[PDB]
Amino acid sequence: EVQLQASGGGLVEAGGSLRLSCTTSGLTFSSVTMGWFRQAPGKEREFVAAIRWKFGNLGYADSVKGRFTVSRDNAKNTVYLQMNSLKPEDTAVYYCAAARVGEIIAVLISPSNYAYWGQGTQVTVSS
Amino acid sequence: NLCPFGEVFNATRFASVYAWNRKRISNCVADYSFLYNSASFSTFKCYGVSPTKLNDLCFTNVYADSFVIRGDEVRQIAPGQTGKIADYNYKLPDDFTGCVIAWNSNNLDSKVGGNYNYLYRLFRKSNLKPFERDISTEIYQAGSTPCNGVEGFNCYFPLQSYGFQPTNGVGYQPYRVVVLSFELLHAPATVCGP
Ligand SMILES: *[C@@H]1O[C@H](CO)[C@@H](O[C@@H]2O[C@H](CO)[C@@H](O)[C@H](O)[C@H]2NC(C)=O)[C@H](O)[C@H]1NC(C)=O
Ligand SMILES: [Cl-]
Ligand SMILES: [Cl-]
Ligand SMILES: [Cl-]
Repeated sequence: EVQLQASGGGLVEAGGSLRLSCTTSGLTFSSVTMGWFRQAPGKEREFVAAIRWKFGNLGYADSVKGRFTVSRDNAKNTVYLQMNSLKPEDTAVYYCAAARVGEIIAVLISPSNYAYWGQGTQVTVSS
Repeated sequence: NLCPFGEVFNATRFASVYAWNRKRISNCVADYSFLYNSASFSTFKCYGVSPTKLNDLCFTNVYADSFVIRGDEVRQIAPGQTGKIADYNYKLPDDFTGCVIAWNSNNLDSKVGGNYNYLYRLFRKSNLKPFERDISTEIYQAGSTPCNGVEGFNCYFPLQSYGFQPTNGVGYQPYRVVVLSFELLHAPATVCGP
């Protein structure tokens, strides 16, 4: 009965920007580390960003550092990913993910540290 | 008059192993019979003393350390051991004089869906010294590039939740540990048996 619902995404040109959002239901959102992963066609799922619930640290893949910004609004049970200066190599299906209530996960980039996964959102950046 | 072992062994809440708790015990009578008249303890061993003679002994002070780890790790609570717990969380000296006590606490520390409140330190730059306590939360720099307050590849948070599910294998179930340290000083003994 835990559900992750994403909004945002779509088609942009190189240099454009997007904002993804992800809202949870059935979880105590304020005690859950949230993350964003992505998978390109034919390639493997890779880490994008993450934000902790207790120790406040942020996490980013090196390729998106400086261009992407992860944030959260606990009152709205929502996590956000602002994607600026988009490159064609950012084209992928983006997945919102959540760790478990109260869980302190050490390695943010490991997909196995997240138990709940959204359905995915297409992000295309052409030319 | 009688030493407050109940506050230690029968405490409703136990500390995480990285932030292990210490209680000083002094000026009281120690009756260790509760360790014998109990088929509930899974580990009860002593170093430097005979475990069946504890009621015949006197010490200046006694220090009780308590924390929770998983069963597979109880073996690391011994002098000269190695592993995540012995190296990064709680280390005994080679000349340790005292006793190590442990018991399964799956009924108290596991929860349907999982209890993740118990933590352990997963990364550290060097091993702890004996009886050293490290509760820092600095980002661990595994590689050569600085992290600049941001996590990612080769930039990890140092602590990690245990995952205590009731259906875990007994090796993955939570165990409560008590380590008694016996101290001798050029002073009268204040912790004797009956
Ligand atoms: C922790 O609590 C248990 C139970 O309350 C204590 O065990 C009891 O000890 C008395 C001795 O006076 C016995 O008469 C009871 O039969 C014991 N109960 C059980 C269920 O075994 C135990 O002694 C306490 N531990 C400490 C260190 O005080
Ligand atoms: Cl956290
Ligand atoms: Cl998603
Ligand atoms: Cl675990």
